[PDB]
Amino acid sequence: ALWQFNGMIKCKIPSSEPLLDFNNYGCYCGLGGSGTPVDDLDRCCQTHDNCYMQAMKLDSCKVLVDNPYTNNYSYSCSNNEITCSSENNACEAFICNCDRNAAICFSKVPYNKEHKNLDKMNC
Ligand SMILES: [Ca+2]
Ligand SMILES: [Ca+2]
Ligand SMILES: [Cl-]
Repeated sequence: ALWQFNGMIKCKIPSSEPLLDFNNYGCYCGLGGSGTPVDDLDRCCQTHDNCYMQAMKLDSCKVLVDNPYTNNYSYSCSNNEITCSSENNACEAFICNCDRNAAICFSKVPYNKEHKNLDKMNC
């Protein structure tokens, strides 16, 4: 679920404000997105979007009920490292890995404030 993704991002990037910093950035960071990612961070968001799309089509995820935004899973944060729990069901495990991959990606790429609030003309 989103507030677990927020937690993951704080795990890797304690100085971030994840629902602020990684929303409305580039062509992909935020609800929706299409076109050409403008930088590596935006590409992390592209990847995450694609992962959430796959999660929504997984046989093991019930339509709507198991959606990635509201489907809570189990994870932990240890020394700024994320673990997805083996206690998760298959749908939850998939979603947890989407979020883990993105939080790690966000932590490994530069943040370019000039890419905030891009108009879709740029995509
Ligand atoms: Ca997006
Ligand atoms: Ca759940
Ligand atoms: Cl990690």
